[PDB]
Amino acid sequence: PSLRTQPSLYSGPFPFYRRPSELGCFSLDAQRQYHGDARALRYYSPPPINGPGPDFDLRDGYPDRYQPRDEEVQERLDHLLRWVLEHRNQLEGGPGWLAGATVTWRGHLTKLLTTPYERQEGWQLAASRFQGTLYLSEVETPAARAQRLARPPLLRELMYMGYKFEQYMCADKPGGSPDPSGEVNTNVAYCSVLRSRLGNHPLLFSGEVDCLNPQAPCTQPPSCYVELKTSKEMHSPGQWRSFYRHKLLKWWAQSFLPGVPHVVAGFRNPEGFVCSLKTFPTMEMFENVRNDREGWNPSVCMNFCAAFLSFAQSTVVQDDPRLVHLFSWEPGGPVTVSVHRDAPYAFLPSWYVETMTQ
RNA sequence: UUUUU
Ligand SMILES: O=c1ccn([C@@H]2O[C@H](COP(=O)(O)O)[C@@H](OP(=O)(O)O)[C@H]2O)c(=O)[nH]1
Ligand SMILES: [Mg+2]
Ligand SMILES: [Mg+2]
Repeated sequence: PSLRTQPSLYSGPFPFYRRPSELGCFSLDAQRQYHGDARALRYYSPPPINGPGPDFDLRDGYPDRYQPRDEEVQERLDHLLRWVLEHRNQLEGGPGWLAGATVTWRGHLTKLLTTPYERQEGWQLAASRFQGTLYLSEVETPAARAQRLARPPLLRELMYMGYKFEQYMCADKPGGSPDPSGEVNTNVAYCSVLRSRLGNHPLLFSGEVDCLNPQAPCTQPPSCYVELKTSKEMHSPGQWRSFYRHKLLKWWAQSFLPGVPHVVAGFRNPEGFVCSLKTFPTMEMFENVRNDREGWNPSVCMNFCAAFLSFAQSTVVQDDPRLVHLFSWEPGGPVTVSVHRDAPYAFLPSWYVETMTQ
C-alpha cells in the first residue's frame, strides 16, 4: 500500500480548491507564548516613493541582535490545537464540520504540493484520526535532523538575513516606519487560521503570515496579506529560468494555499545587501513556466495533494489519538506507510484530547 | 527563514 508521486500521473485538469477564508488568528510573542489575537501582525512598509532605492544591509545585527527560536523544541500542532480548542464551538460549516476535516500546518501542505517535482529533500508526515478529524503533523527525518545540526555558518546567516529583510519592510503600525535597529527574535510570529477544501477534502490549517498591506484596496484577509522573500540577484536569462523552475514553484506552493495574493522579493547581492525589489503576483507565477518543457504545473501539485489526502483518509481507518500512521517519502520513490503507537510519534497532547472528549 | 534540485 503506497502512493506514487510522478507528475505524469497527476497532469489532469486543475482540481477544485475552495477560496480560503480566515477563521481567526493567533500570535506567538518574544518568549514564544501564545496569544489569541493579532498583536504580532506587522504592516507592509516599503521604501518611500520619492526616496533612494532600497539598500537594506541584511547582515546588520548578526548575530548580536539575533534571538533565534530553539529548534530543538518540537511544537508540532500544539499552537494550532489550542486555537481549535478555544474556537471549537465557533467554527463555521455547521455541526460536525470539524469531524470531516483535515487539520494541519500550511507548510505541511506546501511540502505535499511540491512532492512531484522535489528531488533533494524527503519528508515524513504523522497522521492520527481523532473524533473523525484527520490530523497531519510533520516529523523531522533522521537525515533532516543531521543536516540541521551540521548547518554551515553561511546557511545560519542566510536564515537570519531572511528574517532581517522583514524588519526592513515592515512597521509595527499601519503606515508606520520600519525600525532596523531592533532585535530579530524569531519566536515572534503572527499566524492566520484558514478554512479551505481541496477536492472533497475540507481543510483547516494555520500559516505564519509576514505582514498586512494597508495600501491594498482589498482589506479583507487573506487578500490583504503579503509574503516577503529574499533571493540572490540574477543577471542572466539562464539564472532567471532556473529561478522560475525551482524557486517560484515553492513560492507559489506556499502563498497559493492561504490565498496570499502577492509575494514581494528582495534580491540580495553577494555582499548581503538588498538593492532591488520585485512583486510577484501569486496567480501569475505559473505564467513564467506555462510553456516550459522543464517547468512545473499547479494542477499536478494540487492533484497529487488531493491524491495524498484521499490516500491518508483511506489508510487511517482507526479513530485513536494514540495511534499514528507515518507517511514517509524520499525522492525517487512512492509514499510508504508504517504504523506506530504512543511515544515518540503520537502528537496529540492529552490536554487537547481530554478536553475534546469531555 | 534559507542554500540546492
Ligand atoms: O519519483 C518517483 C519515482 C518512482 N516512484 C515509484 O517507485 C516504485 C518503484 O519504481 P522505481 O523508481 O524503478 O524504484 C514505483 O511504484 P510501484 O511500487 O511500482 O507502485 C514507482 O512508481 C514514485 O512513486 N515516484
Ligand atoms: Mg513568514
Ligand atoms: Mg516570507
